[PDB]
Amino acid sequence: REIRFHLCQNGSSSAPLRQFVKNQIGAFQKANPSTKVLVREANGVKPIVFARFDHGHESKIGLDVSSEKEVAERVKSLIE
Amino acid sequence: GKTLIAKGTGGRSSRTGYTATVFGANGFLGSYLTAKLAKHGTTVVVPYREEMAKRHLKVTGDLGVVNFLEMDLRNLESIDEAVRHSDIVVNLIGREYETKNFNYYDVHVEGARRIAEAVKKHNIARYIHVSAFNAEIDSPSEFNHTKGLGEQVTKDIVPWATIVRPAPMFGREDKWFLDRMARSPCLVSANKFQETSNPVHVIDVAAALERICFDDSTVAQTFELYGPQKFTQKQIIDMVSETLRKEVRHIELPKALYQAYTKATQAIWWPTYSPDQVERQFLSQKIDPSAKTFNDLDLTPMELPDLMFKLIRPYRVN
Amino acid sequence: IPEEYTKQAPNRDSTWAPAQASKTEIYKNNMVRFEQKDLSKQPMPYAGIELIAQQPVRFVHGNTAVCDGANHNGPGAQGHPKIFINVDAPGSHACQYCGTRYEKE
Amino acid sequence: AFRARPWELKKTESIDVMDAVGSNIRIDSKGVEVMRVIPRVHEDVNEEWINDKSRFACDGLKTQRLTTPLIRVGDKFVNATWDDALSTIAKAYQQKAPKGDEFKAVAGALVEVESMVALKDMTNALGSENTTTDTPNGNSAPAHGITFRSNYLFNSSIAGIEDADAILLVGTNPRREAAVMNARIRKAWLRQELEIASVGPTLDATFDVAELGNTHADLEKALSGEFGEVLKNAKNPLIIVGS
Amino acid sequence: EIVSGAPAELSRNRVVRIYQQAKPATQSGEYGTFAWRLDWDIVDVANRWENDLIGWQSSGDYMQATQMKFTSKESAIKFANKQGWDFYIQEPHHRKFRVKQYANNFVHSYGKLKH
Amino acid sequence: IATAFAETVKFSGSKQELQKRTLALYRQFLRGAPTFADLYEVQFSIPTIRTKIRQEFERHRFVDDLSIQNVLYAKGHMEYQECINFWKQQAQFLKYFPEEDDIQGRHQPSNFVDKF
Ligand SMILES: NC(=O)C1=CN([C@@H]2O[C@H](COP(=O)(O)OP(=O)(O)OC[C@H]3O[C@@H](n4cnc5c(N)ncnc54)[C@H](OP(=O)(O)O)[C@@H]3O)[C@@H](O)[C@H]2O)C=CC1
Ligand SMILES: [Zn+2]
Repeated sequence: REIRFHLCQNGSSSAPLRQFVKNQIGAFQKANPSTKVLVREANGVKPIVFARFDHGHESKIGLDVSSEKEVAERVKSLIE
Repeated sequence: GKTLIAKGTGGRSSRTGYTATVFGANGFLGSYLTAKLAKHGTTVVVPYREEMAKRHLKVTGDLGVVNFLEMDLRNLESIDEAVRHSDIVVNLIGREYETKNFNYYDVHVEGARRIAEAVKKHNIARYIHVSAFNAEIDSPSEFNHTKGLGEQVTKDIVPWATIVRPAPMFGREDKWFLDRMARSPCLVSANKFQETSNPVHVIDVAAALERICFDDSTVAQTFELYGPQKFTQKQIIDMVSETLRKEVRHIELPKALYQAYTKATQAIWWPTYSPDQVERQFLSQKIDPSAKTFNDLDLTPMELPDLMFKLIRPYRVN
Repeated sequence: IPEEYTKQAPNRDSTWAPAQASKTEIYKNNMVRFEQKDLSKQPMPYAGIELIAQQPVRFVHGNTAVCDGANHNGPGAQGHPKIFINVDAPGSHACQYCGTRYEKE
Repeated sequence: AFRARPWELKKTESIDVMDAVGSNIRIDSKGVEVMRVIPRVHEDVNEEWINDKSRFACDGLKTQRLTTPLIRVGDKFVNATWDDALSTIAKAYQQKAPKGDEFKAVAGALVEVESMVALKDMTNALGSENTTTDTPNGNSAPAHGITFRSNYLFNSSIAGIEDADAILLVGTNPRREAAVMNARIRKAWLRQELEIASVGPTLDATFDVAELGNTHADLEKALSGEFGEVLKNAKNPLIIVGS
Repeated sequence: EIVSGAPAELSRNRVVRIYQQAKPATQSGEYGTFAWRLDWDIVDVANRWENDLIGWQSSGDYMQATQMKFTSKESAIKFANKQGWDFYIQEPHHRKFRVKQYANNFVHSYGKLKH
Repeated sequence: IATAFAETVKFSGSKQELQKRTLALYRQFLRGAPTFADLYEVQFSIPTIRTKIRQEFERHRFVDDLSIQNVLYAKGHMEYQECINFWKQQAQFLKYFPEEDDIQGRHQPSNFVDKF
């Protein structure tokens, strides 16, 4: 498996993902050392978190708004 | 010989590189196959024998896709030269009558043996030899006897022998299938005045020969090109006389009395109705149980009558 | 692509190729349609590579060599335009319009 | 030299290869052959110049290209039909069945992103992931994660190189790689006052480096010794590392 | 939108390019700066093959060599959506101001010297 | 100071009136089909003509603007004008009729695999 979530750098609609990703990557790789994380975007996009299971199978959800703590809940839902 | 994706492209001069050589081809069947062959960018060596008759095969393609060589089946060196550079070669050959210089033998047996010997000496991939319907080794039409001998010789040497046996053909300017219907001053023959068999349209013959001449995995198979449905008799004359003139006028003469016209036929300037045709009027399609057809090469040849509506319609009354 | 040949012609009066990428093989040159033909269709270029070796080197004791190529019978200017070339180092004897070689002596 | 003359030429916008900078080229084409290249103008990235290797891909293009699929019988290497080679590949895959953690694809040197997307997606669709690069035993992470894109690439602006106070280069010879980056280095070095040092390979580059060893211990010594003063004291410094 | 007088199926199939023509680097002179160009791509199988008889380059693109010359990029793109095919625009690139004292021929204490 | 089959050019305003006008055009363009088969001696039948005419008008069922439908009406009535007599010839006339399949051989089955 490997996960991938890419972030706008506008202040609106990304500050949940911003202050998530400034904290929780050490939670992710020390939670999933085999699963490979990548975060790769700056410019104006929509906040979507995108997992892929280990046999060619995509999965996604948008990550609209929760100041924190449901961002990780929707991430854990994407693991499930 | 190795190639790229498939046959059917979408534009002329998107040329293939396949270098074909078609024997005969001045007359009837060899029009439409080189018309299908130069349409899609293939180099054609078409040899000939008469200079004034070879001209109307040039406009099928533009440049380098039609070429003229001065073959003659007597000359070894001419056919030797003719397929030095070729990649595939078909021979539609053989008059439906002897000349004043040719037997029925050695117009598709040793005439076939010379060119197939040139094929073996040149290692030409994909040799295709047409041969007649009902090509037996029995006597009664020595035409058919000779075509059976020709198929035997083309299988003696050269296992690269895709033999194709078309039925009686059906197209514009049909030599002895519809010219004896269209002009037809008094079509009079067939002692058995019915009891013929399968017609096949000519552009379907050409499409069959085109779809065989390029694909592989068909070496040494023999084909017979069946009529689509009807295998019908001389009752199609009635459908020919469905056009309003009904001038067909079959007078069903006795057999040995009919020979004299054919024995007249050798003396004439132009060919008429030589007696192996008269003997084939007693035959039918001895249809091979095991020979691959249009359904094998993925075609459906067109039916008789609705195509005959187009094919004979200069010849109406009003 | 197969085995056939007709040994009746080299490249030109010069034996090998005239320049980069000017071949003289006939099979790649589509030997399909050279047949029934004389080979006396025109191989007439004498390959001017050979014709500078025909030409003798001209000497000028100055430093700048004028080249025209124009005749001394024509009423109009017909040679290549007036290029002034240098004869300074030996070797650079090459009027780039004619190939006449100009050496300083 | 004399191959063409510029009105025959479908002058065509394109992007450079053979350098990571993605230089600003424009291809002169005669229609099948490629005649030459011209560096187009692109003011941020390498405004007027080309890497000199990139100027002569034309003689590297039309010389020995693969025009057809080739298969080996074995030390006997014949060309063949496209569909034949495809069915041979699929049949060999069915023969070996490399199901799990196998079929090592590897990122080549000079490809496109879209082919690499097809590569990664086809490998992950086939069942595993093993895609590395050309590097001599880089069958391992590049020791900076694919997370946080800014960590990865040359994340300072190429124009801001001539806005840098003093930089130092480690593990690279920027004359040998990205020569137009070297051109902007020299442009800054003649414009402004820059303290430049190489650490690692012994290089002759035309902007007066001060080489400080060929060893990692020399690197850490030079960092803690005097560039810990310089880079902290300087205003917007840069620190450039080789691949 | 249906095309009124465009008999091809260009409008669904090809990618066209709106671009400012680049400033040539060989000559100085800037007349190509003041246009806008429409160009159909060669992303094709047709894509100018090689002839075998004489050896020209017979193409298969019926609209290989064609250039509009427009005035404004938005007028260009309003035409491009009006006749209606898939485009891609490409932004030009200027040359940036740099102050050029011709007197740049003076130094303090410094190693390197020039012409 | 003349016509040939009364070609008129005057585009109305309302889309209902243009609807009725194209409808009557469709009637004449459909009625002339045995006259077409007489005039050009095609192989196919008169119902082939009729289903292809219906195909051609269903090509532009969902065109919005009446100010596009005007010149579509002009093109339709004008090609009716050039078909109702012998201006067009049968070589010119078969450019509407992709009739036969056997010209193509085996070809693209609209799969990606057989683009290669
Ligand atoms: N009833 C039928 O006709 C049927 C035809 N076939 C087969 O189809 C093949 C082609 O049919 P078709 O198109 O009508 O053939 P053609 O009527 O077109 O004649 C074949 C061409 O080859 C020439 N040719 C080749 N070798 C010789 C030779 N030794 N002597 C004289 N002429 C020669 C012929 O005359 P020239 O030299 O002047 O060019 C002629 O131009 C036939 O050979 C036949 O075996 C099979 C089923 C029915
Ligand atoms: Zn000169």
